[PDB]
Amino acid sequence: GVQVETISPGDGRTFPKRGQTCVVHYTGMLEDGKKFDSSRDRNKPFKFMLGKQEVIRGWEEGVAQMSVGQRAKLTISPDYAYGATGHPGIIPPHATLVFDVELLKLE
Ligand SMILES: CO[C@H]1C[C@@H]2CC[C@@H](C)[C@@](O)(O2)C(=O)C(=O)N2CCCC[C@H]2C(=O)O[C@H]([C@H](C)C[C@@H]2CC[C@@H](O)[C@H](OC)C2)CC(=O)[C@H](C)/C=C(\C)[C@@H](OC)[C@@H](OC)C(=O)[C@H](C)C[C@H](C)/C=C/C=C/C=C/1C
Repeated sequence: GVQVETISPGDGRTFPKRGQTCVVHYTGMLEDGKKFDSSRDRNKPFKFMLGKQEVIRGWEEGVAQMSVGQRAKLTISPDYAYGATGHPGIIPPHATLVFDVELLKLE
């Protein structure tokens, strides 16, 4: 599944709804391993639409329980991430992923 652990609290009131654009900064890391991606390094936030199957299941259910301004550690099991096949050349089979996610704004 997905485990959400708060780093910094949000407003505890403004949660994304299905169909909204979430604007986030993230850092992705293989559990007890190597960092693979970060939007912070690129000085440019990532945007996606909740409920439109644009991101892995762990992100869909993880970000949905976050309020605006919240920063949280998301721990995602393989079946909620890339599963048995992984992501070719980057993510191995059966990888547990950890993400540092901050919810910047909704659009
Ligand atoms: C160069 O950076 C790209 C993302 C990279 C790609 C490799 C990943 C290991 C890496 O590092 O992020 C991650 O950190 C990662 O795991 N992410 C990105 C952050 C959100 C969560 C997750 C994810 O779901 O990635 C995904 C991941 C690589 C998608 C996999 C695609 C193949 C499926 O079988 C997988 O099943 C488990 C999910 C990519 C995106 O977040 C991306 C916005 C969506 C894409 C490419 C597709 O949606 C599934 C696409 O399909 C036509 C769209 O609808 C898309 C919104 C259309 C526009 C034109 C494309 C935008 C492309 C954006 C791509 C990026 C920002």
